[PDB]
Amino acid sequence: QVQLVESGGGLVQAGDSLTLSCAASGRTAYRYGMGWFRQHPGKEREFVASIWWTGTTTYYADSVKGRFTISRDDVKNMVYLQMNSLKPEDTAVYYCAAKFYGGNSKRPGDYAYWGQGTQVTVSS
Amino acid sequence: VSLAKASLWTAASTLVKIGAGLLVGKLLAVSFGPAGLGLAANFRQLITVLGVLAGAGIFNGVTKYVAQYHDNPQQLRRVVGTSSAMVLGFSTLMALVFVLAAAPISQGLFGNTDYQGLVRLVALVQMGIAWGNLLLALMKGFRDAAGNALSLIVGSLIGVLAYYVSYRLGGYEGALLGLALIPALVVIPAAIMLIKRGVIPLSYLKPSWDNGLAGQLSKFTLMALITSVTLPVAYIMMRKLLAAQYSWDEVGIWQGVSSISDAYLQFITASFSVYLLPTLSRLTEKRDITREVVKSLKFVLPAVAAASFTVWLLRDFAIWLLLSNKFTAMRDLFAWQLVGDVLKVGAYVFGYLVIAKASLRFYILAEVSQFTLLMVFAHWLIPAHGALGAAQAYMATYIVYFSLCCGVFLLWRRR
Amino acid sequence: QVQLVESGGGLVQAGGSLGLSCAASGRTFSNYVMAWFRQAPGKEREFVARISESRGTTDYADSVKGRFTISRDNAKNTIYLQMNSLNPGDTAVYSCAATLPAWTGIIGGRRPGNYPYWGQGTQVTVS
Repeated sequence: QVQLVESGGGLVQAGDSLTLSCAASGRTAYRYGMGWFRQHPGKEREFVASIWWTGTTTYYADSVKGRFTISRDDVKNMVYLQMNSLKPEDTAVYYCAAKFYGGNSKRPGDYAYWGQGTQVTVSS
Repeated sequence: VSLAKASLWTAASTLVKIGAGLLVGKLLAVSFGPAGLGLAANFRQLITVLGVLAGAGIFNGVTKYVAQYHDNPQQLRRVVGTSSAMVLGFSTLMALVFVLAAAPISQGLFGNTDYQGLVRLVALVQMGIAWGNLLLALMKGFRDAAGNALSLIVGSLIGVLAYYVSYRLGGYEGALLGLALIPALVVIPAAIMLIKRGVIPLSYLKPSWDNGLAGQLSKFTLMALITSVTLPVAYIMMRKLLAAQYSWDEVGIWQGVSSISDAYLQFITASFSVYLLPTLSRLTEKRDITREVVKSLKFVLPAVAAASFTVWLLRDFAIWLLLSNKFTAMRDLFAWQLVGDVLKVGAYVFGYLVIAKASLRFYILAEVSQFTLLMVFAHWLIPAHGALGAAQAYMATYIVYFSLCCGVFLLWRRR
Repeated sequence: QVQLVESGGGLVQAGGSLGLSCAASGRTFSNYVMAWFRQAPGKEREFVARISESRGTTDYADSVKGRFTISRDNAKNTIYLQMNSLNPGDTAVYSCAATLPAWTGIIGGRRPGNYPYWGQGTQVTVS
């Protein structure tokens, strides 16, 4: 059992950067693989980036790799999604999800716990 | 001599050898950083291989036949004489190959040919590794745990000082030469201890050739060739699969907890060649053989279980000093790995009985069974659990392998 | 980690002059020990010059001393090699190398294996 809250996100121009933070609150949260998901109105949540529960390997979506970078701090139990070169297409509500001994799946159904979600809007 | 007395003496030499390796290892990482560590990975592996290859891999046979023919002085002289000629002859061929192929060897170890002079220097250093390991194999044949421990301890002290003087003079290449001198300089305290304890006359080391004995010692050369090919290949294809569905850093935490076991298990397994191998080699009947095996299992099983539970209780502390604290999730693989260590140690009892009987039939069957069991379990657990599965497949391998060793032993005992 | 690019190569008659430059990438360039190496066509690497990370202490090979001069510019992360009295025996591919003081030791400053970061090398031909 882990609680996930999201930080950051808001109105930002097109081309600059904007990072996020997912604070993991739970007992032995290092055993949970973390993943980032975003959603558009009408469509379902799509995969963005995840990390293995050991924190050794990372995964990225096809339209995400090279631009976004996901990191995790085990000491403070917080996940990050450093976004670079933002396009208006990246405008979505971003969620961080956790799974016990997971973090290698791109499907939202393979993640047990979810956050409330933060809003990211890219204009210009 | 006994299993308890030999284990305490070997534990002192293991404690010093481990502590000396951590001091040289940390000094290596601090002096040259990650660039010098990755550039020296292949060279360091060759030094470990030379600990067995430079003497043609007859050391287990030397201990077996010295213990078998310790009573007859004329036969014992032929054993040491043939072993001395086999070690001197093969190491000389190794020196010639290392000199002529100094450029290709340096290319295969470092990627360039700037280390030719070091390889040629290693051609002489490996002779000290071969002769030093032979003298230690002679003490093991007489179950001289104290003489073998005193040689390794004193050798560890001069090896640390030699590495210090070498790296301060030669820089990075001096440190590489110093890493090679650490196992080679054991020949100096071992030679002194062989004559101070008076168990073997120095004239017995005169090279002679008994044709029937050289062929018998060649059986252990094939054994060392099989054990250095069968299982290490399984781990190569294991880490290949582990690094195909995950990253190489996931392999790093798998090999990281394995290095944990490789160190602390020596407090139990290193005494097998000092006592169990020479003792089982002298026993002839199945009743006496079963007595030793059961007595050894009643000792190493609770001892390795108390040590494994102690390692699990200090897994957070052991991750700190022994390895770089990079992934805190490295603590979750200890529970599965230490269980497999307990049963692999128990399986080593039956394995060393195969050495004492020079049985090539049971040796190949043991290596093939461990190979098939590892590949079957890794093909099922690695792609799903990652490095945890690599440690889970290793545990399940020796759960079934130890049960297969016990079952095969029961049919062999009752014939 | 450390990238090195040589420049200034060319063809120069016997007894002429030529100057090489080696640009290093990355900070803490002043803490690195830099050196020049050459490789004649069909032969192994040969030490030429080396500049120390402190005192500006230099070291030159026997067949080079009195003719070549190595210098260091920490503000530009650049190593220079002023080659005077160029003989036909100096025709080789000159490459620069970077290393740390612990890699060189006391007497191991002329050995190419003590340098992990190497440059590609520029061609210098005499006569």
